[PDB]
Amino acid sequence: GPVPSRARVYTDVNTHRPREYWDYESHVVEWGNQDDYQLVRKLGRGKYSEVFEAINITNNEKVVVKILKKKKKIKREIKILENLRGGPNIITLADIVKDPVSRTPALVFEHVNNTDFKQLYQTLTDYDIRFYMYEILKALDYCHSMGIMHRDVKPHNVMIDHEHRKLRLIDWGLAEFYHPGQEYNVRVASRYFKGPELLVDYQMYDYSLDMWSLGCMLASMIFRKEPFFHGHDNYDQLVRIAKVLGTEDLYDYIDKYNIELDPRFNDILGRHSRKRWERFVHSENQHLVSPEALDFLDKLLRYDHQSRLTAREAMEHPYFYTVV
Ligand SMILES: CC(=O)Nc1cc(Nc2cc(NC3CC3)n3ncc(C#N)c3n2)ccc1N(C)CCN(C)C
Ligand SMILES: [Cl-]
Ligand SMILES: [Cl-]
Repeated sequence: GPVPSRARVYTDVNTHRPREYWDYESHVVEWGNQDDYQLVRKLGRGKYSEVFEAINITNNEKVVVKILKKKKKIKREIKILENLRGGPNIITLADIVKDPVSRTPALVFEHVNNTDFKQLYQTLTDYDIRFYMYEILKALDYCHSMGIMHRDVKPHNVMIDHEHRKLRLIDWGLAEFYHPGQEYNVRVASRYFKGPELLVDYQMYDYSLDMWSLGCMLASMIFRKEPFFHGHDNYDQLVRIAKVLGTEDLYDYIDKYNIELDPRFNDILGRHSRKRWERFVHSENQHLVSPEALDFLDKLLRYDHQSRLTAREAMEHPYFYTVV
């Protein structure tokens, strides 16, 4: 059997809070008025939803409406969003509405004038990345301090209105309350941002999963390679990580937690030395790289979830000296 694990920070936030804080199934929703919103255009779609740009007709403000396609999953997202409302750089849930006849619910968010990261990330300066990384860290330390793991940290879930230097960590639909010893679903986050704990099916993970995901984002931004670890599937995703971090530290990790690796992994992982971060530094990205960026990245991208920086430790890193 695998060795148990608990978060080294905010372990019992949900334990010492009242039942109604984490017990989202008991939360009774007070519905807003659907007729306050006019849908303007489709912005996207997910597995469980469709997203639209809308207008709040009572004040002419732009909003984002997420129309939900499971009752338990709906209440979880709402409770997390309400718990986190007002938190630094956390998307604001402005309203919750429902078709009064069909009962189909929808969440109304504040609008962020985002620039697609495939266009934006190319124009960001060294200072810009440090600033935005510090802003994501504020949201992560906040949600973690409130006993919540985001579990889907990636650039598409980070809205940036660059003109206003405004950042919001969005789509808390995969977010979950942390309870020490709980066995969580490893089928979370986007492939490229999945922590090794998920890829090896280690279910007793915690907030430190978000720090890996953030590490993947930092690497993609300072090295101008999006995504940084580009696997063709979940198995190959771990191979991509092993080709950078090396197999020795991977097998030490599996060994430490007594993880039984899938038979598929053995032959495909092979043997790879740990690469120096400097290897990924080239003429075009060098202006975004510094010894502090590499030391910071190196402390985020650790196989052992218990050895990655916490969001508060990350905010203290010298990489953010000019920002703070
Ligand atoms: C709303 C949400 O939770 N997810 C979401 C938002 C978008 N897109 C946008 C776009 C904008 N602004 C730009 C048009 C200018 N903004 N501004 C604020 C918010 C919020 N919240 C927002 N969302 C697209 C797909 C999705 N999901 C459902 C896809 C799948 N998930 C699992 C990743
Ligand atoms: Cl979705
Ligand atoms: Cl943290």
